[PDB]
Amino acid sequence: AGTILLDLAPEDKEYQSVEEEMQSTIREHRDGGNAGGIFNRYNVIRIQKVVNKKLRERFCHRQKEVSEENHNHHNERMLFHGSPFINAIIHKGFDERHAYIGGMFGAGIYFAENSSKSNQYVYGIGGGTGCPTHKDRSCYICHRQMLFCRVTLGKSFLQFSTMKMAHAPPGHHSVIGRPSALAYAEYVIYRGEQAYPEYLITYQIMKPE
Ligand SMILES: Cn1cc(-c2ccc(-c3nc4c(CO)cccc4c(=O)[nH]3)cc2)cn1
Ligand SMILES: [Zn+2]
Repeated sequence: AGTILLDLAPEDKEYQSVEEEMQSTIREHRDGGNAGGIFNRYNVIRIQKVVNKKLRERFCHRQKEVSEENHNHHNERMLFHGSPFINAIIHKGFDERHAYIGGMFGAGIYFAENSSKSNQYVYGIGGGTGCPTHKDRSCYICHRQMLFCRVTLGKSFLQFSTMKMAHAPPGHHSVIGRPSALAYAEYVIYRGEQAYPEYLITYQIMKPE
């Protein structure tokens, strides 16, 4: 339950890399920016490493189970995640019982390779009502947050179109929605312990001008 957030220095290459994955994976979205807001760059305020003994225990236990079940290859990937429930994720860990039901691959926990895709879910599905303060889906004042996660993919099952499932197919540990049709790739897990909220990114979207 006890989380420790260690601040990474802007001069540390651990921090520089995380910002590089965030900034370099920004892509033009089909909604014209309705959910995330109009922007071309981020203003990264703080990058923190999330430390929780039990969450790391749950994840490492599962990683071992997935590894054994997939020829000793857990197939981990660092993907982004945006959710209005960041606080509960860093303290209580991801919970499949809070799976995005409305998803194209059903009730799973969704991650993106593109940071801009996760930014549309920072304030809820389709950006919700936006920032709690100024009710703006495009707010440039409020500090937003998202996670850059360690995700245990195991044997991924590739899909190209909407296929609703509750759990990953037999013999598989995850679903990947590939851009064929799809705008950007989306990664889906059906178990909370197959993701660890490694990095906590406090940032702002930048008003172009
Ligand atoms: C119960 N509840 C679940 C939610 C919530 C929270 C987060 C997401 C979510 N979805 C993503 C999708 C889905 O297309 C693709 C790619 C990335 C993401 C992502 O970072 N977060 C979805 C839903 C709200 N309330
Ligand atoms: Zn605001």
